[PDB]
Amino acid sequence: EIVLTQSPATLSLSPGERATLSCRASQSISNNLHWYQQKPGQAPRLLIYYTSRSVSGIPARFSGSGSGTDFTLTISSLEPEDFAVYYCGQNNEWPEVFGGGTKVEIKRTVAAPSVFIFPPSDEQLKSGTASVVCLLNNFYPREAKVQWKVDNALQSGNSQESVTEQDSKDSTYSLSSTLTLSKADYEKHKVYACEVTHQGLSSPVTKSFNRGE
Amino acid sequence: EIVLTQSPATLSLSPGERATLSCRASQSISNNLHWYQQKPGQAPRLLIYYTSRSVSGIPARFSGSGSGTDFTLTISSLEPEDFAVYYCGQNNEWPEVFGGGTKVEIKRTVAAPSVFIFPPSDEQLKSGTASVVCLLNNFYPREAKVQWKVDNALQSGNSQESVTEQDSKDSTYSLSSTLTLSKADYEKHKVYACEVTHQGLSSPVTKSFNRGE
Amino acid sequence: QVQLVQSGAEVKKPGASVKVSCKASGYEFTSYWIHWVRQAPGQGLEWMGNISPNSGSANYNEKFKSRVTMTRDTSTSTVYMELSSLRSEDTAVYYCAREGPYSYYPSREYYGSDLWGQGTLVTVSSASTKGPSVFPLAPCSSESTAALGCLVKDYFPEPVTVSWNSGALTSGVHTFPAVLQSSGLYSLSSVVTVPSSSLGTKTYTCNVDHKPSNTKVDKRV
Amino acid sequence: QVQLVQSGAEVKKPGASVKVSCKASGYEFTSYWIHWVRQAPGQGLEWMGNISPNSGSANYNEKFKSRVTMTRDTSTSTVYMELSSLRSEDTAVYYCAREGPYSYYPSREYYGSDLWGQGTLVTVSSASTKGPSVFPLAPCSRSESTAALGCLVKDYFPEPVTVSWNSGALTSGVHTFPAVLQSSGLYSLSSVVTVPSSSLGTKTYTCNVDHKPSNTKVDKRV
Amino acid sequence: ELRCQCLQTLHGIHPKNIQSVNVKAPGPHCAQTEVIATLKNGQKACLNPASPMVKKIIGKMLN
Amino acid sequence: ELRCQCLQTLHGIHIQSVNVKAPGPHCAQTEVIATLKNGQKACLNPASPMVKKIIGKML
Repeated sequence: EIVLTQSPATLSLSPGERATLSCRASQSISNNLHWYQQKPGQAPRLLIYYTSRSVSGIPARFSGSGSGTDFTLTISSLEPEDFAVYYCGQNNEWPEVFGGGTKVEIKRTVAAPSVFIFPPSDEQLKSGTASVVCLLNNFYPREAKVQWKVDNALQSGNSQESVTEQDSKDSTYSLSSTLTLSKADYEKHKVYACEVTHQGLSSPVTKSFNRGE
Repeated sequence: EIVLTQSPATLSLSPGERATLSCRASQSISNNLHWYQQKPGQAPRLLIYYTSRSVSGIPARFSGSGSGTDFTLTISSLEPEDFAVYYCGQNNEWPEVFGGGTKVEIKRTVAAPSVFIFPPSDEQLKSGTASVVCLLNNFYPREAKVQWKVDNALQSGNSQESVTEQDSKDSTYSLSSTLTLSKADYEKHKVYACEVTHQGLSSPVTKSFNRGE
Repeated sequence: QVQLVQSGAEVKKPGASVKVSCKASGYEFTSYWIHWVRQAPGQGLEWMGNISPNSGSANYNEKFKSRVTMTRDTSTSTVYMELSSLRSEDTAVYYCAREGPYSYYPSREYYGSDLWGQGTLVTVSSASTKGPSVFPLAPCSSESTAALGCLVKDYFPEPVTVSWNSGALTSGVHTFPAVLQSSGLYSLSSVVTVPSSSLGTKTYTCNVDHKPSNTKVDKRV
Repeated sequence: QVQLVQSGAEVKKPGASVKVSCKASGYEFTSYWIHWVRQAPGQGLEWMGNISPNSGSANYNEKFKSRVTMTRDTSTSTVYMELSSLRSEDTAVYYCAREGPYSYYPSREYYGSDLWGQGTLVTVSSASTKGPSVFPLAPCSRSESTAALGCLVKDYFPEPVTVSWNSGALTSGVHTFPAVLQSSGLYSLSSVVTVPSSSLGTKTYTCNVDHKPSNTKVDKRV
Repeated sequence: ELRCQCLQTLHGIHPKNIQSVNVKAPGPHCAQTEVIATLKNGQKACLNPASPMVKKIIGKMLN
Repeated sequence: ELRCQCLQTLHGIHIQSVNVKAPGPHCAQTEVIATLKNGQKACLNPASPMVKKIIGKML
């Protein structure tokens, strides 16, 4: 079957700049390659059909091109409403196949995260579980590493992280990591730390507390 | 319909030399172009089929090539038995079409014709007709112009020409032109001339006689 | 009006079946192919198959062939997608999309999927409706700004809404996307960044609403 | 033996019809297409059409469609070409040729016409058998070093005429020209010889003419 | 060749204008049968494989 | 496409595509060309019973 490979996974640019997106088919799909835009909470919106043809209601800044196996989507000058996910989709053969997507993110200066740690509440501890939350507030770029350490032992498989969508006013991201333990496991240790690694920080930052202090 | 154009019409070369023949199709005939040889008094003989493929009984010196709309026949080193007519024939579509042909002639130096004029015989004149014959003996190249003049009046429609095959030993051609008149027309004039124009002659040569002299 | 209107959100148990509908409007129903494309949460787009509105002849992805059935009802100008033997992996937003117009003339130059429905979320879970448990997020022990929050844990299904000070506090708020736990229940956290000075004086309350279980909670942190 | 053997030369009158045959030998008759290609005197090759030696389904050039009919006889492994409403312009050598082998497998790539028959000359003329009149070709006066002498072989039908000099002893310097067709419908050729001027009077020069169709044998000292 | 070439079919195809007819059996790209008629006009049109006039025209062509 | 494709027809064999080509401006005989699943192409007898069986099983 056909595999459409989009490149790069993420594109960081400012309004007014030119955006160039790649889609490489595993084998020939003639010129039956289409381009779609997707905003959070909405259905994909067709931009360009049959490699380079125009779509009713789609602004002129959008254009496409392609040379047999390699396709390109060009956005002449970025408007604020252009920051979104873009897919390429083939319909030459069945099954129809789509690429992995390219996220077009607003470029901004590097901003270090403000890091906060929260112990579990006594009301939670009474129920038999302990959730320890670490917050990374308003940072740029998106790439960030959170490492939980329980009595200096590195943790894994017992945490889940969540990231906000890029902020409308300051173009940063925020992240929360939650380490879930049983009261039994939680009560067997003292030091609970959250180590944060980001480009904005000159060496990693740790936030900790001691159980019952 | 398809038109195959052979070039040149005539190719003048010596034994041992390499022969290169062209065939240009009016539109695509894919690779369904075939090469044939024809000797005087014989049927065409297939040399190369489907642009470059080999034919049973055909010597190695023969090869073909082509680029969809342009084709070539190559004879590596000419043997005496290779001097003949060559046709290209398309069978991609119907009707099958052949080119005009290319004659591969033995090359030799320019040789001026030896010109002779013959009056009609009295035995012929007695029967009511007069044939005046003009001969162009052993000349090279083939191109030659004969002009009959009866009392300095240029003639037309009343002559026929015949040419021999290139001579086996000296590689020249010979030509005869015959002027036919009725005895009535013949008897009304005195000067009967034959003007010969050839590359080998520095200005035209005239041979004449006066009726009854 | 030129539209593709789909059926509402569905919560199904593993092994069960879902039937999603797509109602065509304001155009020649037989002139366009209708595709079914699904999007798993945080993933790409996957084509499941299509149907010819006229004939009802359907074409399926070999991955879904054995479990999927597409049908049409010309009288209602509606198409259906029936997915069987539901697995966790089938949790996705299901979209219907039109490709054309086309007629009896075969072509080699195809149009794109120019019109999509609003989508149908289908949730495959063995879990039952359950309201959350709200917990405060308060620091252990002053460094200019402080972070405070609410942990909204163990609810099913999505969504939960979170406001601060009954909507008066919007600036500096970060309500995180929910995470699915190994228990089959959801969990989210909402945080606020406030000045250290304000603590003790200014009050900070998170207002939690889980409409499926009819759980409304106010928690001062 | 792998062969395509054709019927003999034909002389037909304008408006009449000719039926040429082509007998296949030493191969699978059914495996090759048979074409009919004609060559007018001194001209190129013209395709007239073909026939499938299985079905007898024939394909024709639109130029000849209305006057031509191709048929086959599987029992004799022979193909036929019938041309109607004959005109002077139909005077040509008619060849049959095979293209293949081909089976029940179609292909976008074709073979060439690898085997041709010996050809059939078809002459379209209102004329009848007639022997020539031979005339000497002698110069007006006596000269130069070399002299040219010849024989004019006029008004015969059909072709050919044979010409030798001194009963075959004189071959060097001889030029027997191709025959020409006159407006009368009769042929005419000339044979010449270049000899030394000194030899005239002493050495004899005699042309030997033979027109086998009319049984005309002539010897003429010039 | 790699998907269903026909969405719709034609009603009244004149058999005296059809140059050829192609019958595509169900394949790994189209689970249906498709009947495509090439006209003398060069144009291509689709016909229903189950239709009686279609099964007749095709049958008349084999003779 | 621009001449006759079928000189001879299959004797006794076993599907995918069958093109029924009526005589036209380039060919004078009816040609039944079968494209197999195997990819291979074959010439079949239009009056044959196995042919009339296949063009129908497909229909």
